[PDB]
Amino acid sequence: GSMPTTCGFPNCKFRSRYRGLEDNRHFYRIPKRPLILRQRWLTAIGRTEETVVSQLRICSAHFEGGEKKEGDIPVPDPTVDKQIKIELPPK
Ligand SMILES: [Zn+2]
Repeated sequence: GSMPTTCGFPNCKFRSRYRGLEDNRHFYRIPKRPLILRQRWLTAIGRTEETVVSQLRICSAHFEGGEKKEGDIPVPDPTVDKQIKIELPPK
């Protein structure tokens, strides 16, 4: 990305956890597949669908493992909170 990316968390304690170097972490866009995963992604940020996706992005630091696939929802703190993940129906 060319623009200084700000994630859409109500309180990103991760880019603030760093001091001058946010690791330039992979800024994830909210998945659209599956749809229920996209829906779940809004839960982490406490946002709605008309209030998300456009500008809102998510730091890879909001994941236990830093990996977004198709069943991984962001969390406020993987080291404290409950990493929200889902079991996507196989095919
Ligand atoms: Zn963040």
